[PDB]
Amino acid sequence: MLTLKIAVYIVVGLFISLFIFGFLSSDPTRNPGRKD
Amino acid sequence: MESVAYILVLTMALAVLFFAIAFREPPRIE
Amino acid sequence: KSQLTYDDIVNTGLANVCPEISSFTRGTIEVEPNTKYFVSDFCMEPQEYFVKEEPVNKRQKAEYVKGKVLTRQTTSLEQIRGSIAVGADGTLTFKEKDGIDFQPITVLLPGGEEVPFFFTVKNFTGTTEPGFTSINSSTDFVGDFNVPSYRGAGFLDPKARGLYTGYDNAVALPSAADKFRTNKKETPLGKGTLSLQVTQVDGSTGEIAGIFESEQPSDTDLGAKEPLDVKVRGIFYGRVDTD
Amino acid sequence: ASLWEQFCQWVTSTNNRIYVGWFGTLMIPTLLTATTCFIIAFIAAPPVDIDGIREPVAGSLLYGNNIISGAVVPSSNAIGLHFYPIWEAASLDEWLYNGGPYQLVVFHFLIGIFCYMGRQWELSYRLGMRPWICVAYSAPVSAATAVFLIYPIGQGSFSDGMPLGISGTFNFMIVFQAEHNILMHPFHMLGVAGVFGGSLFSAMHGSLVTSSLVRETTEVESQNYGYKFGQEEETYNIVAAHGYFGRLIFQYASFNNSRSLHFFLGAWPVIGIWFTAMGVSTMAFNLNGFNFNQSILDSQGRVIGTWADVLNRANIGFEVMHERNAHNFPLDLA
Amino acid sequence: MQVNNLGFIASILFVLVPTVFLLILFIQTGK
Amino acid sequence: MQVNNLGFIASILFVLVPTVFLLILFIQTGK
Amino acid sequence: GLPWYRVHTVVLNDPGRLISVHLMHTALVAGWAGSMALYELAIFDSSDAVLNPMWR
Amino acid sequence: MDRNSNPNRQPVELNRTSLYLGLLLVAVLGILFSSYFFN
Amino acid sequence: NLEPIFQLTFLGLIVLAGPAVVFVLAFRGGDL
Amino acid sequence: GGRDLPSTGFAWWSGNARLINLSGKLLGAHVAHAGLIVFWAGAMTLFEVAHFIPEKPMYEQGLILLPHIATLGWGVGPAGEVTDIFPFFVVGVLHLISSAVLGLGGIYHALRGPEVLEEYSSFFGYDWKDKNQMTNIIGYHLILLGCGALLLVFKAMFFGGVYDTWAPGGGDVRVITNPTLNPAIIFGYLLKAPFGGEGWIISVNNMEDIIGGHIWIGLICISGGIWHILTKPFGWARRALIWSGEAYLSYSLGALSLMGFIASVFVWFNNTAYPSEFYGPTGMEASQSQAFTFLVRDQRLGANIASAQGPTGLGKYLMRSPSGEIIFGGETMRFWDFRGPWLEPLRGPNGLDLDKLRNDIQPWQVRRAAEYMTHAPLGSLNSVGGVITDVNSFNYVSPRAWLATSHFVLGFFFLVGHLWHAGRARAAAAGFEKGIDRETEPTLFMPDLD
Amino acid sequence: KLPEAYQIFDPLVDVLPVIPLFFLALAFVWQAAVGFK
Ligand code: CLA
Ligand code: CLA
Ligand code: CLA
Ligand code: CLA
Ligand code: CLA
Ligand SMILES: CC1=C(/C=C/C(C)=C/C=C/C(C)=C/C=C/C=C(C)/C=C/C=C(C)/C=C/C2=C(C)CCCC2(C)C)C(C)(C)CCC1
Ligand SMILES: CC1=C(/C=C/C(C)=C/C=C/C(C)=C/C=C/C=C(C)/C=C/C=C(C)/C=C/C2=C(C)CCCC2(C)C)C(C)(C)CCC1
Ligand SMILES: CCCCCCCCCCCCO[C@@H]1O[C@H](CO)[C@@H](O[C@H]2O[C@H](CO)[C@@H](O)[C@H](O)[C@H]2O)[C@H](O)[C@H]1O
Ligand code: OEX
Ligand SMILES: [Ca+2]
Ligand SMILES: [Cl-]
Ligand SMILES: [Cl-]
Repeated sequence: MLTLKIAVYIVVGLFISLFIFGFLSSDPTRNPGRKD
Repeated sequence: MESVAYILVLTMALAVLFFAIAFREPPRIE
Repeated sequence: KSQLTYDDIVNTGLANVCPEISSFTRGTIEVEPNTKYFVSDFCMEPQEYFVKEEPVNKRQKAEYVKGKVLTRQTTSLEQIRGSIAVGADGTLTFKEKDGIDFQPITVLLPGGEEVPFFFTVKNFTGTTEPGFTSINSSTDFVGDFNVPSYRGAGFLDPKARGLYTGYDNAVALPSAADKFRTNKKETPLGKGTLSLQVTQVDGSTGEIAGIFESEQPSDTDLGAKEPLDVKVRGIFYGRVDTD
Repeated sequence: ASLWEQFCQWVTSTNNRIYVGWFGTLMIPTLLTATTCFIIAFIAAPPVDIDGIREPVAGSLLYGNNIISGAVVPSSNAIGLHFYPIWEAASLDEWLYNGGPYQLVVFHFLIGIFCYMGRQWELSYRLGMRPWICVAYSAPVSAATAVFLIYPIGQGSFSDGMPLGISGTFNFMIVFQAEHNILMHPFHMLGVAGVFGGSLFSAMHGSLVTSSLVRETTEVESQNYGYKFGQEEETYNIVAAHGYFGRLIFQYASFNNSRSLHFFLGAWPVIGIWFTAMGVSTMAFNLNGFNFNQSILDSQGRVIGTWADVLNRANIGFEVMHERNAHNFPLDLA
Repeated sequence: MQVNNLGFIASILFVLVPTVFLLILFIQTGK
Repeated sequence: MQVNNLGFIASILFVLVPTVFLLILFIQTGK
Repeated sequence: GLPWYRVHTVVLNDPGRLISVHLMHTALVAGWAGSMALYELAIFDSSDAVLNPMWR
Repeated sequence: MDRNSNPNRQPVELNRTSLYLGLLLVAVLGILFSSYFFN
Repeated sequence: NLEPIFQLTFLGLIVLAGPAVVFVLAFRGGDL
Repeated sequence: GGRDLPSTGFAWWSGNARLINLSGKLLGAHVAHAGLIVFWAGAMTLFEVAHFIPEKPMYEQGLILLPHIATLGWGVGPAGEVTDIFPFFVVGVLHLISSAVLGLGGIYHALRGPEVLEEYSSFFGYDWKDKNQMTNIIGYHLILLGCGALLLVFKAMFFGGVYDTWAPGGGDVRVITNPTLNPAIIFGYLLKAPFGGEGWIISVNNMEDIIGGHIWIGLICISGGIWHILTKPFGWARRALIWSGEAYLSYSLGALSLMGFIASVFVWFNNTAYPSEFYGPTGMEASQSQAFTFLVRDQRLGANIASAQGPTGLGKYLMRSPSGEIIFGGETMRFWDFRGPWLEPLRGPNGLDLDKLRNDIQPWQVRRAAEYMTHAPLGSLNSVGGVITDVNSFNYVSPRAWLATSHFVLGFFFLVGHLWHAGRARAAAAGFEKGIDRETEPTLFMPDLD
Repeated sequence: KLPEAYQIFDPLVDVLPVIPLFFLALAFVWQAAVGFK
C-alpha cells in the first residue's frame, strides 16, 4: 500500500506540475490571433 | 452465462465507438 | 491507550487496541478464600480468525483456514465490567457482566466466501482449577458464553421477510409465495467456549493481561444456512479491584 | 527550440487528431483511470456494504446483476465523508467491501469533467473561436457535481451519492423524492421546463430547417447530399421558415435573426439545467420542495385533502421502506 | 441465475440480424 | 427430448455466419 | 476480382501490411488466451482439488 | 508521417453460381451437424 | 388594525419615489 | 462615453460594459453598489431587531445578521441569552446612515463627477494595462483588509472578547488572552485534508486558533499590501496572465466563487465560528443529538445501552468507528467526527465513555440534545420544519440551511461568471471575441485531421 | 423588537430591506424611459 501511495503521489504531482508549468509557459501567446 | 451476453453487447458498442473515431470518414472541403 | 487524549487517538486505530501493562511484570494478585473482586475495564482484542471449512467428502479433518477481516478496526470488546469469585476450595470464577461485549466481524476466506460472526463474550462464565490462592501466570479461565443470533428478530431480508416484522412469505411470487424455506426466520441462541490464559499480572495496579482463544458459531442469516465454526485468537486486558 | 518549448507546442497543437491541451494533461489520465476502474468494478466488483450495516449490496454483473440492475455501489455509510483511497485499506478485499471503487471512480470522473470543460475553452482559444461552449457545458457538469459531490457533502456521506448504475439511479431518485419532495421544488420544475423546452426547441428548430431546405437533390437521393461541407451559401431559407412560423403563432413571436434564435436555443436548456443542479445542491442542505401537507382546512378545522396530500402519502410510503434496516431512531435526519 | 431460456438466442439475433443488414448495405455501396 | 442446451444457438450460428459471409460477398460484387 | 479463397494474398507483396496482419493475428491469439483464462476462472471450482481437480 | 493510398488493394468477387454452391454447402453442413450439436 | 395600512403607505411612497425621479428627469429634460 | 449601442457597441442588457474605460463613472457605480450593500446590512439588521423575540432563540426566528453580531460578543451573555438589544440596533443604524452617504457619493461620481479620472489625478486615475497602478490598488486594499482582520482581533482581545461556545462553565462571551501565533498550527490547518474527520479549515474549533489565524492574516495582508505598492509584476506573472479590466474581473469572480463555496461549507459544519446557540445545530449535531436523546431515554427505562445490539447486529446505541472509536450507533455513524460542547464531557480518550454515559449525563445536556434534535436543519421551501413528510404546523428553517444553500448557489454562479469573463477576456485580448474573421479563419489554414 | 421610542416607524422598518430590489427594477424603468437605447 505504501508503495502504491508513493507511486500515485509521484504520478499526480508530475501531472499537476505539467499542467501548471504549461499554463505558465506564455499560454496567452499560443493563439492564432494577436500576440501583442 | 448471461453475463457473457451483456459483456458482448457492451464490447460491441465500445468497439463501434473506437472505429467511428479512429476510422471515420474525413470531413473534406470541396 | 498510553496516556494521550482522544485528539491523539482519533483516526489512528489506537482506539481498537487493548491497553498493555508493562514488560518487567511477573506479579501476582493475592485473593481471599471466598470473596469476589470487581473487574473494571476488561478489553479483548482479536487478532487471528479461523473458519472450519466443511469438506464435501466425509469423515475427514476440516482444517481451520485463516480468514481476513473485511470490516475495519471495529473488532475489539472493551469497557467490560465483570467479577472474579474465589471458590471455597480455591477455584477462580470470572463472570462477564456487561460493557461493549460484542462486535459483528466479517472475515473473507480463500475462495471468496464471506463469514460474518457475532464475536462476543456475553454472559461468559469461566473457571480455573481449584487451589488458586492468587491470580498469576497460570490462571486459565476456561468457560462458556452465549452467542445471540447475528441478525436480530427485527431484521428484514431483501424481500422484507423477518421474524417479528415483515412478510412471512415470498410476496413477489404470489402463486409460489409459501414455497420457500427461508420464509421462516429463526434466531437460535448459540454457544461458544472461551479460554482466557493470564500471562502478566501487575498486582500493585491490579492489571492483568493475557492471551485468549474462543470458539463459536458464525452467522446463520436468520437460520438460512448452517453455522460455521469460527476460532478467534487474541489478547485481553483488565483491572482487578483488590480492595 | 528547447525541449520544454517543443513539448508545449505539441500539447497545445491544433493538429492533433484529438486535442490534448494543458487541461487535457489532467483530463486524459483521470478519465482513463475512472473508466478502467468503472468497467472493472461494474463487471466484477464484490458486494459493497453501502449502508454500513454489514448488509452488502451486489452491484456487478458476475454477482448476478444484469445491465439494468448493475452498478458501482457508493461507499459505506460507516466511511461517511472520509477519504478512502486504496492505500488506506488494509487489503484490496477490504477496500472493495467498503465501496472504495466508487470513491476512486467518482473523484477521477469529476476531475476529468472539469478538465473537459477547461479543455473546451482551451481549444476554442486555439482555434480563434468565441469561448463560451464550455459555459453551456457547465450545466451538465454542475448537475453531475451536485449528484456525486454536493449532495453527499450536505448529507454527510458518499453513501448518499448517486450510485453508478441504472437501477441505482432510480433508487437515488425515489429516495430523493421521499426525503426532499423534489417534484414540488421549483428548481426541479425549472429543470423540467429546461429539458421539455429544450426538446421542444430542438424539434422545432430541426423541423423548420428541414422544412425550408433549398432544393438541391432529387427524390431518389437523400436530401442531406444537398449540403456540401464548407459552403457559405445557406442550405435553407430562413425567411420562408419565419413566414411559416410567424403565421403558425403570430408574426412577432417568430425569430428572423438566426443569431438570436441560436442564442435562445443555447440558453434555455442550459439555464434550466443550472437551476435544477442548484435545486439538487440546495436540497443537499435539506431546503426541500414545497410542503402543503394539511394546508386546506375546513371551517371546523378538519383537513381537506389536495393532490399534495396524495403525493405526501406516496412519499411516506417510499420513506418508510427505504434502507429498511438502517434506521434506529424515529427521525431520518442523517 | 435462472434466466429466460430464450434470452441468449434472442439477444444474439436482435443484434446480429440488423448488424448484418447494415454490413451488407455498407459493403456493397458504390456498386 | 432432452437435447444439448447449446444445440439451437450453435446450429443457427453455424448456418447464419457463413450465409452472411457469402451474401455480403455476392451483393458487393461488381463494386 | 480475387476469388474469396485468395483475399489475403493482397498482403503477399506488402511487408508492412503483412506485419500488420501478423500483429492482428497475434493480438487475437493473445486475447483468446486472456479471455479463455478469465472464463475458466469465472467457472473454476477450487474447493476440492482431490476429487474435483481442474481436469475434471 | 503521411497516409498514402495502398496500391495493392484488389476487388473481391463471388459470382451467383458460387453463391448458390456456398449456400447449399452451408445448408447441407447445417443439416448434417445439427443433430450432433443437439446430441 | 393599521400596520398593513401604514406599511402599504410606506411601500407605495417608496415605489413611486424611483419612477417619479425617472419621470421628472424625462419630462424636465435632464440627462438620462 | 456613449450611452447607446451605436456609440459603444454594447446593447442595453450589457450596458455596464460601457463603463469599462470610464474610470470615474465606474467608481461611481462601485461606490453606489457598496452603498447598496451597507444599506442592506443596516435595513436587514433593523428588520431583524424589529422582528426579534429576544427570549426565543435566534435560529427559531429567521435571523442571519443578529447571530453574526452575537458571535462577536455584542448583546449576549452566557448560553447566548440576549442581554442588550441596543447594540444590534446601533450596528443596523450605523450601516443605514453610512449607506446613505455611500449612495450619495456613488451617485455623484456616476452622474456628475468626472467621466475619467486619469487626466485629473495620477493617484486615482488608472489604466487596466498600468500594472504598477493595478498593483498599487491591490496594495491599498490589502492594507485595509489586514486592518479589518486586526479589528476582529482587537474586538476579541481588548474590546469585550467574542462568544466562545467552548467556554468552560458554559458557552459565554470571553476575552481571548492567548491567541495561537504558533505558525505550525495556523498553517497546518490549511494542509488538512478537505475530507471527513479532517475538514480542511472548516475544522477550526477554538477561538484561540481563529484569533491567531486572524493575526497572521492581518500581518500577511499588510505585508502584501506594502509589497504590491512598492513593486511591479514580475516577468513570469506578466507572461502567464491577461492584463485587462475584464481579466481582473474574471480573477475576482473565481476568487468569489471559491469563497462562497467555503462559506457554505463553513456554516454547514463549523459550530465554533457559528455557535449553535445562535445558528442552531448543524445537521451532524442534530443527528448525534437524536442518538443521544434515545440513548438517555432507553437507559432511564433500563436498557443496557452498552450491550444492546440492533436488528443488524451492530450496537443499537453504541458501536465502533472504522478506526475503533466508540460512537453513537445508527445512521449517525456517518457523523462520528462531530464535536460539540454538550457532547465532549462524555467523550473519553477512546470515544464515548461508558462510565460518563451511565453517571455523568446532566439535565442541561438532555435539554440541549432534545432542542437540537428538534431543530435539525431540515425544512421546506415555504418554511415548514422537520422531515418533508411532516404536516404544516412547525414554522422553522435553520439559518444554517439558508446560509449554506444561498452561498452554494452564489458560489456556483460566480464560477459561471468567472468562466464567462475569463473566456471573454482571453478572446478579446487575442482579438476574436466578435467572431471569426472570414478572410483569416484559422481552421482554413489548418491541415485536415485525417 | 425595536426599542420603545421607535415603534412608530415599525411599519417602515418592515419594508426597508426590499429596497435594493426596487433599485434593480428602477434600472429597467430608466432604460424603458430612454427606449432601451
Ligand atoms: C500459417 C498457416 C497458413 C497461412 C499464413 C496461409 C496463407 C494463405 N493461404 Mg493457406 N493453408 C494452410 C495454412 C496457411 N495458409 C493449411 C493448414 C491448409 C490446409 C487446410 C491451407 C490450404 C490453402 C489453400 C487450398 C489455399 C490457401 C491459400 C492461402 C493464401 C490466401 C488465403 C486466403 O485468403 O484465404 C481466405 C479464407 C477465408 C476468406 C475464409 C476461410 C474460412 C476457414 C475455412 C475457416 C476459418 C476458421 C477460423 C477463423 C480459423 C482458425 C483455424 C486456426 C486455428 C488455424 C494465403 C497466403 C490460397 C492461395 O493459395 O491463394 C493463391 C488457397 O487457395 N491455403
Ligand atoms: C473608494 C471610494 C472613493 C474614491 C476612490 C473616490 C475618489 C475621488 N473622489 Mg469621491 N466620494 C466618495 C467615494 C470615493 N471617492 C463617497 C462615498 C462620497 C460621498 C461623501 C464622495 C464624494 C466626492 C465629492 C463631492 C468629490 C469627490 C472627488 C473625488 C476625486 C478627488 C479625490 C480628492 O482628491 O479629494 C481629497 C481626498 C482627501 C481629502 C482624503 C479624505 C479621505 C476621507 C474623506 C476621510 C476618511 C478616510 C478614511 C478613514 C479612510 C477609510 C474609509 C473608511 C470608510 C473605511 C477622486 C477621484 C472630488 C472630485 O471628483 O474632483 C474633481 C469631488 O468633487 N468625491
Ligand atoms: C487579493 C489579494 C492579492 C492579489 C489579487 C494578488 C495578486 C498578485 N500577486 Mg500577491 N500577495 C498578496 C495578495 C495578493 N496578491 C499578499 C497578502 C502577499 C504577502 C504574502 C502577496 C505576495 C506576493 C508575492 C511574493 C508575489 C505576488 C505576486 C502577485 C501577482 C502574480 C501572482 C499570481 O499569479 O497569482 C497566482 C499564483 C500562482 C500562479 C503560483 C501558483 C500557486 C499555487 C500553485 C496555486 C495553488 C493554490 C491551491 C490550488 C489552492 C488551495 C488553497 C491552499 C491549500 C493553498 C498578482 C498580480 C507576484 C508578483 O508579480 O510580484 C510583484 C509575486 O512574486 N504577491
Ligand atoms: C462582481 C460581479 C460581476 C460584475 C462586476 C460583472 C460585470 C459585467 N458583466 Mg457579468 N456575470 C457575473 C458577475 C459580474 N459581472 C456572474 C456571477 C455571471 C454568471 C451568471 C455573469 C455573466 C455575464 C454574462 C453572460 C455577461 C456579463 C456581462 C457583464 C458586463 C455588462 C453586464 C451588464 O450590463 O449587466 C446588466 C444587468 C442585467 C441585464 C440584469 C440581469 C438580471 C439577472 C439575469 C437576474 C437577477 C437575479 C437576481 C438574483 C435577483 C433575483 C430577482 C428576483 C426577486 C425575481 C459587465 C462588465 C456581459 C458582457 O460580457 O459584457 C462584455 C454579458 O454578456 N456577465
Ligand atoms: C444570503 C442571502 C440571504 C439569506 C441566506 C436570507 C435568509 C432569510 N431571509 Mg432574507 N433577504 C435577503 C437575503 C438573504 N436572506 C436580501 C438580499 C433581501 C432584500 C430583498 C432580504 C429580505 C428579507 C425579508 C423581508 C425577510 C427575509 C427573511 C429571511 C429568512 C426567511 C427566508 C425565506 O423564506 O425566504 C423565501 C425564499 C425565496 C423567496 C426564494 C428566493 C430564490 C431566489 C430568487 C434565488 C435566485 C436564483 C439565482 C441566483 C438567479 C440568478 C441566476 C441567473 C444566472 C439565472 C431567512 C433566514 C424573512 C424573515 O424571516 O425575517 C426575519 C423575511 O421576512 N429576508
Ligand atoms: C447610479 C445608478 C443607479 C444606482 C443607484 C444606486 C445603486 C443607489 C443608491 C443609493 C443608496 C444606497 C441610498 C440610500 C439611502 C439612505 C437613506 C435615505 C437613509 C436614511 C435615514 C433614515 C431616515 C433613517 C431613519 C431611521 C432611523 C434614524 C433609525 C430608526 C428607523 C428609521 C428608518 C426611522 C441605477 C441602478 C438606479 C440606474 C441609474 C444609475
Ligand atoms: C484566519 C483563520 C485561519 C487562517 C487562515 C490562513 C492563514 C490562510 C490562508 C491562506 C492563503 C495564503 C491562501 C491562498 C491561496 C492561493 C490561491 C487561491 C492560488 C492560486 C492560484 C492560481 C489561481 C493560479 C492560477 C494559475 C495557474 C494554475 C498557472 C497559470 C497561471 C494562473 C494564474 C492562471 C485559520 C484557518 C488558522 C483559522 C480560521 C481563521
Ligand atoms: C394593458 C395594456 C398592455 C400593457 C403593456 C405593457 C407592456 C408594454 C411595453 C412595456 C414598455 C416597453 O417600452 C418600450 O421600449 C421601447 C423599446 O423598443 C421604446 O420605444 C420607443 O422609444 C422611444 C421612447 O422614448 C421613442 O422615441 C421610440 O420611437 C420608440 O420606439 C420605449 O421605451 C417603449 O416603447
Ligand atoms: O443513507 Mn442513503 O438516505 Ca440520506 O435520508 Mn438518513 O441517510 Mn440513509 O436514511 Mn433516508
Ligand atoms: Ca413591524
Ligand atoms: Cl432503499
Ligand atoms: Cl438512526
